[PDB]
Amino acid sequence: VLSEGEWQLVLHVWAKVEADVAGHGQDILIRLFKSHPETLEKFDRCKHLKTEAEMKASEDLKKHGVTVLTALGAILKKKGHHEAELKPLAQSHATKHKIPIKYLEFISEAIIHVLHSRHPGDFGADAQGAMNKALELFRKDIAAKYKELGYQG
Ligand code: HEM
Ligand SMILES: */C(=C/C(=O)O)C(=O)Nc1cc2cccnc2c2ncccc12
Ligand SMILES: O=C(O)/C=C\C(=O)Nc1cc2cccnc2c2ncccc12
Repeated sequence: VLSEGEWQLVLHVWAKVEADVAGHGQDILIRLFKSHPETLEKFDRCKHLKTEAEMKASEDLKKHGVTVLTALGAILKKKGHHEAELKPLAQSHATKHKIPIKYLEFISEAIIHVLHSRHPGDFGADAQGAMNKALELFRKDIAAKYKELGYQG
């Protein structure tokens, strides 16, 4: 459980993401793929890491980054009351895409990295810790739903 104050720190920095969801999404996915290139294998080959400029020019990558951050922002605004939003995400990510929790840890790391790089004034230790707790709760709850669907990843 997060405190109300911790939720507020989470949603305060999230409002900065909402000013430009696509740009944040691009930086987060580029960080993910550079730091953990194996995560490209969950998409069509082109399993090969392209240059940063090719990733920034990609209409498909920019769309993916907005798909992710739209869904995650709706989850964070529920302040832990997110069973109904996690249900369809667990369904697809466990049964169709097959995304292991360790890849959700990787993308959580990439989100925290970009938020710290772009908004340090809104992302000191207390806010970083609140965002860490919020993303740990997301991963814990999605993992329990994965198991309910028979996926142990
Ligand atoms: C914060 C974490 C994430 C969120 C909120 C998220 C959200 C979404 C949403 C909303 C969709 C579209 C609807 C659907 O298929 O469920 C989607 C599709 C997808 N996601 Fe995720 N995702 C996350 C993490 C990841 C990660 C880490 C990977 C891979 C390493 C991944 C792989 C996919 C794939 C392969 C698709 C299908 C894309 C396509 O067919 O074009 N997701 N995701
Ligand atoms: C590969 C690269 C290119 O520029 O031709 C390619 O099109 N394959 C591919 C990679 C990829 C990576 C991350 C997310 N989504 C994708 C793709 N999505 C749809 C079709 C192909 C994709
Ligand atoms: O565009 C597509 O049709 C498929 C994906 C893909 O990654 N192609 C590439 C394949 C490679 C193989 C070996 C080394 N480098 C690369 C490479 N380097 C940069 C950008 C793209 C690629």
